Amino acid sequence: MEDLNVVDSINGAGSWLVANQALLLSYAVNIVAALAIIIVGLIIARMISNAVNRLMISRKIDATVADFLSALVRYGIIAFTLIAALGRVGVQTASVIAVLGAAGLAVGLALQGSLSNLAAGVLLVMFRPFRAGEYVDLGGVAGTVLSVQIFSTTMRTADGKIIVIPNGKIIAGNIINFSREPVRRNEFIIGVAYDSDIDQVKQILTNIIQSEDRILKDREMTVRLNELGASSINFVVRVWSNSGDLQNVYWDVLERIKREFDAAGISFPYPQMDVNFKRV
Amino acid sequence: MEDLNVVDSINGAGSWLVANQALLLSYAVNIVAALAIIIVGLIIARMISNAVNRLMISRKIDATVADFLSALVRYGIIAFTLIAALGRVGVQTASVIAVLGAAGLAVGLALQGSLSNLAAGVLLVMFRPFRAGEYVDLGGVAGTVLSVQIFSTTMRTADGKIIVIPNGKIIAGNIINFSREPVRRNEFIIGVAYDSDIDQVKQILTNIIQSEDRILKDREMTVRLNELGASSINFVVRVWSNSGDLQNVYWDVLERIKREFDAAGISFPYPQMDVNFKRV
Amino acid sequence: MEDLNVVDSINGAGSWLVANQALLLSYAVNIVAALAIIIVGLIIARMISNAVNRLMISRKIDATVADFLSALVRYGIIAFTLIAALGRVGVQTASVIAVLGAAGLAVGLALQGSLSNLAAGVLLVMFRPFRAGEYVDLGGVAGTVLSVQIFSTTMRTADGKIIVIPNGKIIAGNIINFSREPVRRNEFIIGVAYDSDIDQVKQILTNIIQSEDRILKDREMTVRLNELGASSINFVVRVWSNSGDLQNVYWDVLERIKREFDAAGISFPYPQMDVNFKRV
Amino acid sequence: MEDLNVVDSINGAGSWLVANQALLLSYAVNIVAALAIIIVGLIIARMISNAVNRLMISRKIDATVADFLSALVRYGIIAFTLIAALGRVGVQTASVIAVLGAAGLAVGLALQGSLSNLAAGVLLVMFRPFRAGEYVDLGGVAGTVLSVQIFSTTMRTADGKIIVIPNGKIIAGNIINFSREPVRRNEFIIGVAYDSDIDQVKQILTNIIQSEDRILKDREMTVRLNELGASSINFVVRVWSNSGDLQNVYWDVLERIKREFDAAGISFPYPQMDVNFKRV
Amino acid sequence: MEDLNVVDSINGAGSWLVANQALLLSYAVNIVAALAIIIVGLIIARMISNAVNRLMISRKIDATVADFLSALVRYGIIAFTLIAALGRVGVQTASVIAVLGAAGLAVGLALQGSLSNLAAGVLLVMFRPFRAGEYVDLGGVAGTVLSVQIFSTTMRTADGKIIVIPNGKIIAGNIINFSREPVRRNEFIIGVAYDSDIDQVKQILTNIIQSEDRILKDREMTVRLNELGASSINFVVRVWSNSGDLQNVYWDVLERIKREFDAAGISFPYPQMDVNFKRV
Amino acid sequence: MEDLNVVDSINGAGSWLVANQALLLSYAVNIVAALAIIIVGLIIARMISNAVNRLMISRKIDATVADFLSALVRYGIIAFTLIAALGRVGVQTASVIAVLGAAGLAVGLALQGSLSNLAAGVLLVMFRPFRAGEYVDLGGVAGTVLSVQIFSTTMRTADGKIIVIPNGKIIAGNIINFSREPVRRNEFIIGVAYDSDIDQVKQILTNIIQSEDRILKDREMTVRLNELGASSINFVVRVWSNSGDLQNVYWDVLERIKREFDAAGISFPYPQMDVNFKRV
Amino acid sequence: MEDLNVVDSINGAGSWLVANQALLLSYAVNIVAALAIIIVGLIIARMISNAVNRLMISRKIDATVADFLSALVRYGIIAFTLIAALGRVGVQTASVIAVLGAAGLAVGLALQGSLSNLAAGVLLVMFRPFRAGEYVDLGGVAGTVLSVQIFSTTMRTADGKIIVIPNGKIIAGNIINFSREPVRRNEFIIGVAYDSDIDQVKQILTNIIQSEDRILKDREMTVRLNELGASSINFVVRVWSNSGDLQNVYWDVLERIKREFDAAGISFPYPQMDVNFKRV
Ligand SMILES: CCCCCCCC/C=C/CCCCCCCC(=O)O[C@@H](COC(=O)CCCCCCCCCCCCCCC)COP(=O)([O-])OCC[N+](C)(C)C
Ligand SMILES: CCCCCCCCCCCCCCCC
Ligand SMILES: CCCCCCCCCCCCCCCC
Repeated sequence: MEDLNVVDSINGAGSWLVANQALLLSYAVNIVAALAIIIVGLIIARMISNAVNRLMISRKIDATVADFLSALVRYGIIAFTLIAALGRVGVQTASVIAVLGAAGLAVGLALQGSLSNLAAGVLLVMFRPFRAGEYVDLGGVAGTVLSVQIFSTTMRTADGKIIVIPNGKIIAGNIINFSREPVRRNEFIIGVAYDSDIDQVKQILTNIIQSEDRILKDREMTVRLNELGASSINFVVRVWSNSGDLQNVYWDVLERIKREFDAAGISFPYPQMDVNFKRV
Repeated sequence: MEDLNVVDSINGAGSWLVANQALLLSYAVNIVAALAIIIVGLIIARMISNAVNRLMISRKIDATVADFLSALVRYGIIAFTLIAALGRVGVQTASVIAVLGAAGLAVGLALQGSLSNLAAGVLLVMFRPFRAGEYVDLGGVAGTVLSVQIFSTTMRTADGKIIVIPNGKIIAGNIINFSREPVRRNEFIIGVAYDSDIDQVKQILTNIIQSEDRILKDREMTVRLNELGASSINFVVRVWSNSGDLQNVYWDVLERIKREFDAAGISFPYPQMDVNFKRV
Repeated sequence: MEDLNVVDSINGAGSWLVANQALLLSYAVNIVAALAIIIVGLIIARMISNAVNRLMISRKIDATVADFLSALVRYGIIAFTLIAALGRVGVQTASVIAVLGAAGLAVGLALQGSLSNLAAGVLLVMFRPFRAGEYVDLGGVAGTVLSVQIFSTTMRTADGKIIVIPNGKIIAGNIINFSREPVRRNEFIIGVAYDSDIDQVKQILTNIIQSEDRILKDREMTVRLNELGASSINFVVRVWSNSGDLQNVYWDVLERIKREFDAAGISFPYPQMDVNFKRV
Repeated sequence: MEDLNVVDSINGAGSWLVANQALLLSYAVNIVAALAIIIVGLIIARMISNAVNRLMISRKIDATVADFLSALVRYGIIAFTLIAALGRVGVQTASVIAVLGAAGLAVGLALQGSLSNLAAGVLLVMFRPFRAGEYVDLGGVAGTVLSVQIFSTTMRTADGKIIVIPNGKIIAGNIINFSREPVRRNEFIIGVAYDSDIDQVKQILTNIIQSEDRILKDREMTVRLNELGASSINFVVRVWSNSGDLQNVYWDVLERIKREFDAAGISFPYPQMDVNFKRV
Repeated sequence: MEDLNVVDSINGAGSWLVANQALLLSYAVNIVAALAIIIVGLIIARMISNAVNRLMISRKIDATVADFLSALVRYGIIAFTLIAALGRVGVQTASVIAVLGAAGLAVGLALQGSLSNLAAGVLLVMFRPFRAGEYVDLGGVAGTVLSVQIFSTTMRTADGKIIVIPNGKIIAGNIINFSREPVRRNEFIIGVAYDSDIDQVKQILTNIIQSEDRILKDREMTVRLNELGASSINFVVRVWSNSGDLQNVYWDVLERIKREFDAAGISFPYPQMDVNFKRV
Repeated sequence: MEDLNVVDSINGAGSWLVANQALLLSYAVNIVAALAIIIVGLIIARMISNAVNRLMISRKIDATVADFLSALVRYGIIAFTLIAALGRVGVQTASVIAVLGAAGLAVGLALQGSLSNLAAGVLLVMFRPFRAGEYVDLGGVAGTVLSVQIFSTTMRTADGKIIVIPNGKIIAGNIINFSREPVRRNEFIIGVAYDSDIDQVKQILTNIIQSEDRILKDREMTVRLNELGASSINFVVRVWSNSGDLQNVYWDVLERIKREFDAAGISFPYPQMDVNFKRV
Repeated sequence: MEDLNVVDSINGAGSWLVANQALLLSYAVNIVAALAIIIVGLIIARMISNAVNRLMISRKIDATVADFLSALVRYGIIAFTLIAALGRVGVQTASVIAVLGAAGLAVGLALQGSLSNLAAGVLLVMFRPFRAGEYVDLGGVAGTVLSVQIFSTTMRTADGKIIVIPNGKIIAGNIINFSREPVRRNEFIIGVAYDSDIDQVKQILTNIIQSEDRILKDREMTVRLNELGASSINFVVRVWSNSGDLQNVYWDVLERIKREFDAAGISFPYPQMDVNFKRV
């Protein structure tokens, strides 16, 4: 029992190697496994770091951002290696992994702003509330869609502007649509003076909305007195047309109204006001 | 004791195999179990990845999204396999699973935006605050419902537009309804000049709302002076009718009012203003 | 020592079965317990799945939703069985249960939108801020309550509309009430011209509010000049009445005011304006 | 060694009972402890369930809610018993308690809406920002408090309405008060014409606010030209009075102003406007 | 070996007490330690409960709230004792402490509403953005501070009202101040007619702001044409004065302006309007 | 057995060193490992603290902030060392690391406000919704971008002001753009009197928009009556031009309109009003 | 074997001390280590409490707050000591540390309101979006900065008021600046009558903006008809100047405009209105 005579006291049948080689070899495999973990983590960090820098230099990137992310991944793998080795050698790594988990939860609550956009993009792809050429209205901005991507949706406004809008923002609102339904409805409102005959007005409006051709006849065509107003009675007029003709139908019916009324004698009224004069 | 004479020092009755075969076999089963876990995880990842790609190619999908999700599931199973093998061989995997849990919590807080819509859809299906043809009002947008799905509700507005609205957004508001109650109430407001006799006005309005037929008589029929205003006294008129007749009753009573008043002599007043003239 | 001679090397007194049967039997009970867990979880999943599908087919449900939830419960029990068996056989299931807990927290943060409504319904039931027939005002919508349920409250608006409103939304606002207090107060506001005598006006208003009978006399009855205005001085009038008579008292007093003032000579004024004329 | 000869192979000095009775008895105490846990949890669930149903049937409750909560508590204790027994017998219950903790966190984030009200009620009780009869203003609603409870505060508005307002909502706003300070200040604003003498106006207003008696004299009494306006110069008037006299002081001073000005010659001006006439 | 012959089967050299007294004594110390924990927790709960009820009966409290909190603390210590004893005897208490932690997190997310106010009060005490007599403006409410406490800040409004405002609400806004800076600036705006000479106006305003004495002369004194308006050109006037004189300087300069302009001939203009007359 | 005779009682074959040297050496390696951890953590804290202070003194920093962060890192490493040593010696460090994790989660929820900006900056760099010279509109503020950094985006407003805007704020809104699309559209609105001939107006506007050269002819050119208004009928005019010419095209067409209309006879109308005169 | 004969039954070769001294000494070191932990925690709590009270009495503090925080730290260390001792003696401290972690998370979610301000202050120091004397605009409040501290930013408004604004509030908004860019742009808007010649107006404005000297000539100088309005056509005028001259340039150009136009004959128009007279 050489190690028994080298340093430790005998104290009588104290053959500590025969009953301690298990623990000694446990320490040995601990330090050797620590070495192996360190060296393997080192070489794997090098390999994966250069590999990601390569496979990122191909696609559109920035140089400083590339170096930043590559070194970030390198240091992350290095930190995992170091923590694993510390745990393997005997140090209670509970605190370092507790603060590591706190930091990870922080990063997650940070990325939450964009992971939502990614998920919403996936859902808009799989459910298809609209296609590329579809003319839509996403939360107050209306214009022909141009493309749907993973993080955002590009749509050209009717004035030529190009709006990039994030997906997570539109999936949480009313996705109105305009090319889904083929036939839609216009709504004129024609305030006239209070002395105008109602029969004549309704006759004129019915003749006008009958003479038209893009106006669908197999549906409702309303010409009713809708409201007694401050200076004028308002007539509502509702007619249906295809999604294509809508605006031109509006303009044509509107100019025909402007001509027919002035031909008949019906008068659009200026804002009226009654004054009671009294000198002082 | 061959292994005793090969490398390790004797130190006297140091028969380390006889008292260490347990730990040696523990290491052996550790590495073998690691092998088995790796190979089984590999083949299971392959099988399940091709199976999900198949069973997704049937339904409506996108090719790149299909590949993305299939490879995602493959790599997820691979990562679980790798972590399990690391833990089985002896590496403290606490840190890697801590950051994994952080990432999972991040993904959960991301999907929270749509899981809510899914749950709200389930609840609207099971409780039925409205059916398909039901004409409803969900948070400021009113129109005939068309369908109720897992993630959204489609309803055709009265103008033909088709609004897709998420479920989680309507279950958190007042779900007004219009075809639930069969009989509803109109409310006219008729401002008249300040010199008009009140008895004559109430007589006329009562005659009008008695002559009608779609007006339910077994309920309240109110014609009362409601408010002394800036240029006119306002009369409120409340009558009940079935949900179908409502709008036509409104229009008919309104035109009858417009005719009867002008027949009698009652005058709707223009906005009045009194001026005190004084030259300078 | 048969197993000693079959495969493993002797190395001298290496009787590995005599000192390893404990670990061998540990492995044996591990695999057998895994088998038992799998089979028991299978049969229990089948039984409970068919039982829940039965006990749900009775109440009002949807077929696809029934199948969805039944298969969901089946797969949940199956997953718990599989994880338990993996843990029992020797695989470190820490990562799979970490991501499982992340998913569970996600589902909880999702259901948070409706669990709140459930709890608020419980509280409104146990505390009773209003009963069925009680006429209330819950956050800007006023109308007779119809029923109080676990998830929502139905109340018929004064116009016949039926509003379904979630509980969690009303318990976080001012629950005004109207049938709790038997006696309430009206408030007229009568702007008169600037030259009218104040004594005459207050005399007239006091005579009017004394002649009435539904007006409680044992409380305050206010007729005071309240404000010098742009074209008129405003008199406030406050009187008390039972919750039933309130509106009819309002209408009757209002018409009596309109008659008495025009009988006396007091004049409600049109919006006045003084102009300084100067030709150019 | 009977059990040695019954089933297990000898393999030489393989006396597995002598060296395995510890583990056998461990299994035995495991299953027996499982039995004891199950039976004790059963009887305790029964006892506590009937006890809570009894002690809840006394106070104001609902029958279905009583049964719901009693069965809820029963099943909760049963689930805890089952999980404890599973853990005691050898099944890794990590996953079931992980999802249980997820569900518990969900329920907590749900109850968060009302636990806050409970805590705020405790704080309003212990700090006393107002008492029962105190006339307060809690976030835009002003009226005499009636009672303060654990979850809400009842206050009768000045119009007789009874508002129930949650505690957690008022502790997060400005708790204005009106009976805390005994003496408060009024503020008149008297726009007069642009040609009126300032000395005469200030003399009149000072005489008026000196003749009064409820107006505290030992404090500031302001009559200053405050603003040159569009059609009138505005005088501010600030006087102090006890919290009781405030409104009557306001009304009396206001009528005295209306009388004194018309006696003197000062003129309240109608909205003025200068027009430049030009024929076309 | 008495216990060997009493119940358990011999099976040959099965001396189970000699090799099981360790586990038997483990069970013994388990049950005895459980007893000790229960009794000690009981007596400590009694002592601490009566002690807290005593030391709370001194300060201002409510009786029912005192009993509530004392029994709450008692039951909390009792629950901790019970859980500790269960864990000590052998029951896996993981689930009960999981739901306990869920409940604790719920209570924490509840108290979050007031812990913030406590912390903000600490910070306002240690940093002193204002003192007791300091006249401040905390988020739209301006008035002399009266006291700063742990949970709220009391400040008497300029009208005598006493506002209690929570600390956590003011530390998250702009803490304007008025007695910190000794000298401040007024700003008049004097719209005059469009035909008035600019030199005369600037001369008059400069004479006025030079004649004053509380107006600091060593700083800027601005009289510039600031804006061409709808009916008048506006002159800005900026002068500096001590925080005390500010309001009286304003009133005095304003009345001096009103007198000097009317003495000179400059005319404040009524709202002008040009009309184009045309008979029909 | 010296240690057997020194202090501990014999009690018969109680050779406690021979059977306790394992535990004694466990204690020894515990205290020695604690020493090593303390000294290594000390020297590493010193080295890394001075190294970070050096490598931070180079870049732009503040002295007190440098010392603050260096001492912060030093104390952090010291605390981790202390906790590791406590765990290694035998103290249950569960509570200290629990509160440490609570503090870490607090710091993470604090930094969440800026980590989001960092991530959004990364995304704007990698996706490039705009470049340096690109003239954009980020959430209501429009102006030429100047640079894009890790935390903020600098853009010079059209008035010369320089706005620093955080990244996390713009990635959550509509990133409008103006130099992406080369050709855009103007929109004039020309209200004319009600008696003007429509044919003449449309002829004039068409001649004007044909005479121009920067107006793209291969696209739509709209001159339609768009709306009957209160005092005027409005004509819409839509023309396309390159992003460069847009504003000058607007100004030139506008002045040409102003000249051509006044040349023809078309009259822009003043706000009209009809008055009903009646003496009192 | 004395302890064998004292209390425990023999049962045959039941030498429980020889085979139980390990566990007895484990209990002994448990209780002794508990003692040591208690006494060391006591003395360390005393030392650190008096030390922090001393090192806080130096800097500006409050007495009651000092005692509060010192006793808080004392009791915190005492609680950690007690929990450590309980764990060391054998009590399962899982529940107490679970509720402790819940409380810690509560305190963290409380301090989150101010930790954010601290971090934002660090970032504003290190990035320097503005310096001390820099005149900035932070979220709607504009004025010369006075100092930047760890928790707040002090800036003197242009009227002398001193606003304390928290850092976390400004780092989340548009940090406009005014002394960063040396040269900025004014923008006049001069509505003139509809009959004024455009050539004369543009000539006059160009002469005016050429005669000036602080107006940078090497940049754009715009005088264009910008809008046809209700009663006037508006001319925009854009000129550049150094950040210093800006306001004086504005005032001087404005007065020069007012003089030159009135010299030429151009007329600023009063709000126009056309009336259609008709007697009744
Ligand atoms: C999405 C899911 C991703 C999951 C990622 C990975 C998925 C890939 C899965 C891979 C699982 C298969 C790999 C083998 C398992 C490791 C063997 C082992 O642990 O040895 C251990 C013992 O166990 C034994 O010694 C005997 C075990 C025989 C294994 C062969 C039967 C597999 C039973 C299949 C059962 C159903 C499997 C269902 C599969 C679908 C080593 O000895 P020990 O130290 O005493 O062990 C401690 C045990 N203890 C903790 C209880 C104390
Ligand atoms: C008994 C063998 C395994 C012992 C180690 C288990 C460590 C588990 C750590 C889990 C950490 C989860 C952090 C989640 C953060 C959101
Ligand atoms: C006793 C055998 C199992 C010991 C290991 C159990 C580890 C459990 C880890 C649970 C981690 C949950 C993280 C949740 C994050 C949202």
